[PDB]
Amino acid sequence: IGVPIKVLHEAEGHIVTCETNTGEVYRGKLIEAEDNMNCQMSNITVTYRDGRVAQLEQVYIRGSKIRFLILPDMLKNAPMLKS
Amino acid sequence: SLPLNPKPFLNGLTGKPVMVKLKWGMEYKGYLVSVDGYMNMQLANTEEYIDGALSGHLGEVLIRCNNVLYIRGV
Amino acid sequence: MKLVRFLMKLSHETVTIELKNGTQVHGTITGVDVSMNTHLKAVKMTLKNREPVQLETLSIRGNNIRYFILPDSLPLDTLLVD
Amino acid sequence: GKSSKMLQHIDYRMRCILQDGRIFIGTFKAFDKHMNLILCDCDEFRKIKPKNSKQAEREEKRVLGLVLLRGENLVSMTVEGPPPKD
Amino acid sequence: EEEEFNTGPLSVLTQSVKNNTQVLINCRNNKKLLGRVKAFDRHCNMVLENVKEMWTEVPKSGKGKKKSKPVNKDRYISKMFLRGDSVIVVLRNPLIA
Amino acid sequence: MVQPINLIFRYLQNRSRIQVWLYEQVNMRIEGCIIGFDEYMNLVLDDAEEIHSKTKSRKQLGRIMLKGDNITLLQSVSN
Amino acid sequence: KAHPPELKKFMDKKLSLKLNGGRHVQGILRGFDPFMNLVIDECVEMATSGQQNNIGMVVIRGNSIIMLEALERV
RNA sequence: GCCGUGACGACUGAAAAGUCGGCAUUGGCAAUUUUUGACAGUCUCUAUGGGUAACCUAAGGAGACUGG
Repeated sequence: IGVPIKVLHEAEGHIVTCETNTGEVYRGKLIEAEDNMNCQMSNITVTYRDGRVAQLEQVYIRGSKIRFLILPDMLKNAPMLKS
Repeated sequence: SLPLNPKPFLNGLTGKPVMVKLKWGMEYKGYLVSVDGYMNMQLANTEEYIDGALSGHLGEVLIRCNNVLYIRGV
Repeated sequence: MKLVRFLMKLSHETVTIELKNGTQVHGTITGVDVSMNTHLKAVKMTLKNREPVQLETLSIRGNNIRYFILPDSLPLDTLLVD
Repeated sequence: GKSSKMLQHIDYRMRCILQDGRIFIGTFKAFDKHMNLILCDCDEFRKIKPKNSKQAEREEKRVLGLVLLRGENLVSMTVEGPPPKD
Repeated sequence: EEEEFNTGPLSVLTQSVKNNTQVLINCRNNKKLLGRVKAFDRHCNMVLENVKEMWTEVPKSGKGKKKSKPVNKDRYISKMFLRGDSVIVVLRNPLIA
Repeated sequence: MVQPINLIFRYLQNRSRIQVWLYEQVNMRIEGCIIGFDEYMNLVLDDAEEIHSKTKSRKQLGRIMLKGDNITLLQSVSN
Repeated sequence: KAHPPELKKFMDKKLSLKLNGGRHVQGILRGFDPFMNLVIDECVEMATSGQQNNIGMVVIRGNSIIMLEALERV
């Protein structure tokens, strides 16, 4: 199991931002993160490629179709500075 | 038929005239010499049909599996 | 057989690599690993439709490689022995 | 042999190129098998990577912060600057 | 495994290495590589010799008004390594002859 | 709970005519009667057709083996 | 490993499915496997025109699933 | 680099089996979430750019279409 994956699981319960492979941007609370990067989130704000926003209560995005995630800076400190 | 699977179908079609469509829209008609586990494909006396029209007569040809959309007997 | 093993032997050679995204990379191989992830030094890299940039070091994810252009001098028959 | 080629650049500031052609510059803190990357104090650039462009060096820069990038979408990395001491 | 390289579709590559014969490789980059197979593997990675690379291009609106006419191009590459994912098709022929 | 593979096994048994959505190609879809299939979702289709959504034109294929790579979606059609 | 997607929470709920190709459908989750292939019942294609057409019970390959959104509360 | 396999050993379980440490190598690693590609190609819009006007240009940024 990968070091970044452990840090992702650490962000469960925090507000995170997710960009898909298609560039839609989803911001809200990370409920569950699976090993393969599958992501369950809640109370989302989505910002499309045209710039428009929307609001969603509940979402789930497949890991493969995620380009990246932004996590809090609350995580940066520890414990993974060992590596 | 009583369940006719991918693998046997293709094996029945070896020794036969086939045409393969690729994802990219090219088409290749020829005698299917063989296929392998990953579904890579070997044609003889291959012909190329692009826009459904005879383009090039090519001979013996390997097609990488990931390129294949579908295969037809013909 | 496993041709990545062959590439792993090419440390300290200078090569030109063409990428899947069209980019052209000329530099000296410091390391190829099992995933064909390639590392170089003294690199002149030309993204398609730019003038070159020079980098002291560059690390390529293996899958993004189209092909390597090898030194004409390279003694392939030696390198193909295991 | 050594496995070091990634571990060497760890803690350093790194310029990472994405498959769409974006430029992510952050502090390289972690990686893995897939090359999923952990980038601290990370910004995104689109238009240029400056080599002292007399007009300006920075257009379409965005502050992101703590970034996890998936390796699928990574193309390449070069050393941008030394580690911040902190 | 050798049996599958020997008799399966990859026998095209196996036959080209043994006979030192030419093959044309249609390639994902819309380019074609014409040459001899020094080595190959499962993925169709190859080490190639005497490669003639051929492709086609356009001036791409040299006028400034979207006017160009197609242009063929080629170039010689003595020694090179091809990552096999870029393979579309590999052709064996009376080419070497 | 219905498992997706089983749905297919159902399609197979029923000999329902099937329409397949292909990957990253919207202007064409494929149709046919699933005779068999494998672990990779590769399908053997009978009396198959290319369906051009733009041209309203159908191309007749007969015996088809479609690689599963292309499968986006599987639906049934009354025809 | 060979993990399940954590989707039991979404079972028998109405969902909005974003697929590749800019394609969107809506329906009730009836099941899934480790590849994230889905069974969706009472499915409706939301055509880019805005028009919606009923396609019944269908299989969506997990490969081509970008995103799903619940239209219910879980 | 990743993961198996065979014994030996240790610790649990009613059992079925499960867990851990070291050793060994006769094993594999292109089939949906990463590394053996679904990518490839085309066109329109925009000056914060130049130009005396007429206007020309499109890096960057935005959109459309083809793959019969």
